[PDB]
Amino acid sequence: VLSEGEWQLVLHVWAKVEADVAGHGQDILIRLFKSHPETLEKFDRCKHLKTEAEMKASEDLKKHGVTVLTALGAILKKKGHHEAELKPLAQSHATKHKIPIKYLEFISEAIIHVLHSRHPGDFGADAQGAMNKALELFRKDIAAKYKELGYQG
Ligand code: HEM
Ligand SMILES: */C(=C/C(=O)O)C(=O)Nc1cc2cccnc2c2ncccc12
Ligand SMILES: O=C(O)/C=C\C(=O)Nc1cc2cccnc2c2ncccc12
Repeated sequence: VLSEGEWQLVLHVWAKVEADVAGHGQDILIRLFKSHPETLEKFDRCKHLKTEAEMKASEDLKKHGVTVLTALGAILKKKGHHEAELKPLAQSHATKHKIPIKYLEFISEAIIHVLHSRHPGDFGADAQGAMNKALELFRKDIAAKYKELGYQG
């Protein structure tokens, strides 16, 4: 459980993401793929890491980054009351895409990295810790739903 104050720190920095969801999404996915290139294998080959400029020019990558951050922002605004939003995400990510929790840890790391790089004034230790707790709760709850669907990843 997060405190109300911790939720507020989470949603305060999230409002900065909402000013430009696509740009944040691009930086987060580029960080993910550079730091953990194996995560490209969950998409069509082109399993090969392209240059940063090719990733920034990609209409498909920019769309993916907005798909992710739209869904995650709706989850964070529920302040832990997110069973109904996690249900369809667990369904697809466990049964169709097959995304292991360790890849959700990787993308959580990439989100925290970009938020710290772009908004340090809104992302000191207390806010970083609140965002860490919020993303740990997301991963814990999605993992329990994965198991309910028979996926142990
Ligand atoms: C914060 C974490 C994430 C969120 C909120 C998220 C959200 C979404 C949403 C909303 C969709 C579209 C609807 C659907 O298929 O469920 C989607 C599709 C997808 N996601 Fe995720 N995702 C996350 C993490 C990841 C990660 C880490 C990977 C891979 C390493 C991944 C792989 C996919 C794939 C392969 C698709 C299908 C894309 C396509 O067919 O074009 N997701 N995701
Ligand atoms: C590969 C690269 C290119 O520029 O031709 C390619 O099109 N394959 C591919 C990679 C990829 C990576 C991350 C997310 N989504 C994708 C793709 N999505 C749809 C079709 C192909 C994709
Ligand atoms: O565009 C597509 O049709 C498929 C994906 C893909 O990654 N192609 C590439 C394949 C490679 C193989 C070996 C080394 N480098 C690369 C490479 N380097 C940069 C950008 C793209 C690629």
